[PDB]
Amino acid sequence: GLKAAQKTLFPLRSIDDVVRLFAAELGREEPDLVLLSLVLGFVEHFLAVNRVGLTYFPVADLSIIAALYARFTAQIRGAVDLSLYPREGGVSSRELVKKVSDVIWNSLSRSYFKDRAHIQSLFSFITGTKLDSSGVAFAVVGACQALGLRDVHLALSEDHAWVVFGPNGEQTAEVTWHGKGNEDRRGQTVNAGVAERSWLYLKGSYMRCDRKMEVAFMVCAINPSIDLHTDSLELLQLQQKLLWLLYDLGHLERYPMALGNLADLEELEPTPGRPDPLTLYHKGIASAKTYYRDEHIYPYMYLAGYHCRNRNVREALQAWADTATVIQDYNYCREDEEIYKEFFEVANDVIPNLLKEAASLLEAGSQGSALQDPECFAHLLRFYDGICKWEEGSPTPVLHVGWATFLVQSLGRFEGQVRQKVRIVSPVLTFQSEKMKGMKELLVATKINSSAIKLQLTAQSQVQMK
Ligand SMILES: CC1(C)CN=C(N2CCN(c3ncnc4sc(CCF)cc34)CC2)S1
Repeated sequence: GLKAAQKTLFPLRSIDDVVRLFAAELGREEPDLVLLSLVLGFVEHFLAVNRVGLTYFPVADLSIIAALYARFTAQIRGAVDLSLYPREGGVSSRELVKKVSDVIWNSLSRSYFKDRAHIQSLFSFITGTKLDSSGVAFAVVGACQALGLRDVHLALSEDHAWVVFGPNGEQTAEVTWHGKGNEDRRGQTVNAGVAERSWLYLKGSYMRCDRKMEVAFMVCAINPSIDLHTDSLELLQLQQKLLWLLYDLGHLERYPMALGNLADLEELEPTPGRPDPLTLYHKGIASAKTYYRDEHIYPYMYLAGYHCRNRNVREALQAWADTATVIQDYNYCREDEEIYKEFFEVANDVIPNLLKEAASLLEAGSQGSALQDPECFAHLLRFYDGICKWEEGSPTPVLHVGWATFLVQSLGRFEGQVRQKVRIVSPVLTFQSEKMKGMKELLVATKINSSAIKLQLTAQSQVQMK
């Protein structure tokens, strides 16, 4: 059921042809998510999954795409009886949305590896009957659009996806799974998640996509990996060009993570005449501040990673202290495990490796070393403060003695003469967490009291009896 106008660009013989397609779709009233996702999954399949016979670009003929498109729309139209779900006010009902979600779910293979690569697209759904977690939510939205339900939109946190719909787009519905081992709440609102101030629901500062942002999501979803070691240059270029297209049209304005993904791509392979990755990371951050009350964690993690890879130790630490400043006003809930892992890996692997190198470079005579900069020591402390504050009032603990060992080691990298220059007030720094407040005097002694530090960090009551 494609319109004659959407067919004129075919066949697609090149990356630039795919970009022309997207631009034409984006100039329309409602870009066609089904068409666009089919095309990306097709080309991703023949550039990443099976390159046999590849000479330049896998040609997307209209006969092939139209047949995929027809399989999808026939599956959805046939299995969803809209007449049974009357639409008041030109908005969808919860039962209708649940029904679409059930159709997608019931079409999927009984068993498969749910986080393999290349199972995100409608191509994967049709040819493979497999979708990853967010792919299911995207497919529900695509299905809703092809049934004419213009109110159904994709909602995205930093680690999960669902739908919004209904009067004013105010209703929420779960339509996919989260994580591994969690029992579904498909059909339900996200309101308990928002109420408990978990990271997973961003205190309600999650993204509510319009169609343009749904197009942005599928482009971010492009997966250019051929194996653990190798990426498709063709697909990295396609993703990059598509992201610039979206950028120029205003459509990454409210999409921090997309700005981050574009910055990562620019770092690897910069486009002449475009903003620096650093500028891009900073726009990502300014977008979170403007649209999502600065409640997103990844904007500052994207920045910190870049600074870490380029060994701007001071800037990396600042950025991570910034990520802790955001997290401190959340409660660590069951299901926030991915963010816990990111923080754990930063504190207990990434920072220690950076500081160990810095200590060698210092022994080798560096000037302006992070280890001689009290502002760097304050950032480190700010990072730990936000983590301790995050833990306060949470239903599950964050810190344990495994964290404390690395804390002691990280503090020890800074001489007392540097650590003593940080002014902790009730570089100047204020602690929000009771743990770090109680630590203040230990942090500036010449010799680090390691056991004391550990006690204060884990709030473990006692030392060894014997
Ligand atoms: C700083 C980082 C550790 C590096 N990559 C990160 N991400 C890779 C890109 N990601 C994303 N990028 C665009 N859109 C979305 S929507 C979503 C939740 C599941 F739907 C994730 C995600 C996940 C975040 S965060």
